[PDB]
Amino acid sequence: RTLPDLLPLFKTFILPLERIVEGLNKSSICDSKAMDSLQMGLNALLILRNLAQDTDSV
Amino acid sequence: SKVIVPQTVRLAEELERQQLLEKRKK
Repeated sequence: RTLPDLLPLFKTFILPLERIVEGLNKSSICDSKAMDSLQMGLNALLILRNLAQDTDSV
Repeated sequence: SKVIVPQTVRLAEELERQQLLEKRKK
């Protein structure tokens, strides 16, 4: 709340995670850029959850 | 660490229980 336009960045890091997870039923993390995008998505998701533990953020 | 009992959840629980108790009083 105090910092608006913070959630859009996390969404930009989180939606490619949706695409990856859809593509996760086979070996598809061959490259290091794929691994980096996946890890960035996981970190943004954990940040979102930790913030959602509060009333204004949720 | 997870917050087991949020404020809004507790408030809504109390409100609903009081509403149903008042309905039973009728």
